Amino acid sequence: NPYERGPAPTNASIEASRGPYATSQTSVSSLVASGFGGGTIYYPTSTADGTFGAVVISPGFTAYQSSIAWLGPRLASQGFVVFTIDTNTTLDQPDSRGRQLLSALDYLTQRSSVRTRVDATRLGVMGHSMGGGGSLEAAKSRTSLKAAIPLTGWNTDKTWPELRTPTLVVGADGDTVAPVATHSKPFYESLPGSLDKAYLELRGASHFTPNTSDTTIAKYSISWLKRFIDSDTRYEQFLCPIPRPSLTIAEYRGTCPHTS
Repeated sequence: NPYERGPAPTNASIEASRGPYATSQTSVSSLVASGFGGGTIYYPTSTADGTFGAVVISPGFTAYQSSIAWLGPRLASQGFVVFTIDTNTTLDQPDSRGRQLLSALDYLTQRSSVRTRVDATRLGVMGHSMGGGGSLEAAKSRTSLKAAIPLTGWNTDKTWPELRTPTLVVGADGDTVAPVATHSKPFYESLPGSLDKAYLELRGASHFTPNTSDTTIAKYSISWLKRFIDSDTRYEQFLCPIPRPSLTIAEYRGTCPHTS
């Protein structure tokens, strides 16, 4: 597999706050950004191992990059180009957020100063709250996306039978803003039965747990991106068989074994 990056993984390496790649960052001003509010790109400094897949991340309603910034370095140091974006306005709805995720990927791969570090065929989307509902909208418009990860996602559209993108749905047991009963579980249950997918419900968490460093979110997000953006079968072991309920996991559902 030409897309494998970094050493063989262990449970410790996916839980680490800083992966094997040293990282750098650049800012993209809102003046230059076409179709979105600007953002920050986090990327491995080294070009010696080849190009990397890329992930764009959107914040939620009334939120800015500061709410999702901790994911930048944390994911990029595992061998990803990661773009945390601001939206045009903080009141934008999920469908608009989905269009902005795709415009940010377009900018990153076609016009940014790190476009030669990125493999434009291997892209993913992530978001928190309404941004998470936007990640589903983006995967509906662009079915070549390799991974989608909504974090305590919010969307009035509950059913997604069109998706072909492997999706990890992350919910929080105590979320009162986007309750898993009416947002996250319905999203998960409506995805095609043949799709590689998974539902992770955090234990003792709220709607704002994803806005601060969380080892459980990080380890499964890293594994999911490695497995599907890089096709890296060394990370399948963390996902299948599915994890059991624990101190940090309230519930986990999944289609194992994966067929991507």
